Amino acid sequence: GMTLTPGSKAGVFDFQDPIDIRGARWAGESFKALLFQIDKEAVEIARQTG
Amino acid sequence: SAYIWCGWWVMDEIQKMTEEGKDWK
Repeated sequence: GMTLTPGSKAGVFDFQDPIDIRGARWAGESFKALLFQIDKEAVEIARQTG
Repeated sequence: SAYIWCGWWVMDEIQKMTEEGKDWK
C-alpha cells in the first residue's frame, strides 16, 4: 500500500534487493536501511489507527 | 564519451554474466 518502494516485492524486505536497502552496501549502510523501513510503517499505523 | 551512474548491483550482474559464460554485459 502506501509504504511500498515502487520497485519492491510488496511484503518482504530483503537485504539483497538494491531498491529495498536503497542501494546500500556492506552492513552499516544496509541494516540502517531496515531502520528506515520499520519507521515507515510505524508512521503508517498512525494514519490508519488515528 | 558519456556518464551513466550504475550501482554495483548492475556490476554484480555483469560479473556474474561473464563469469558464468554469458554473451553480453
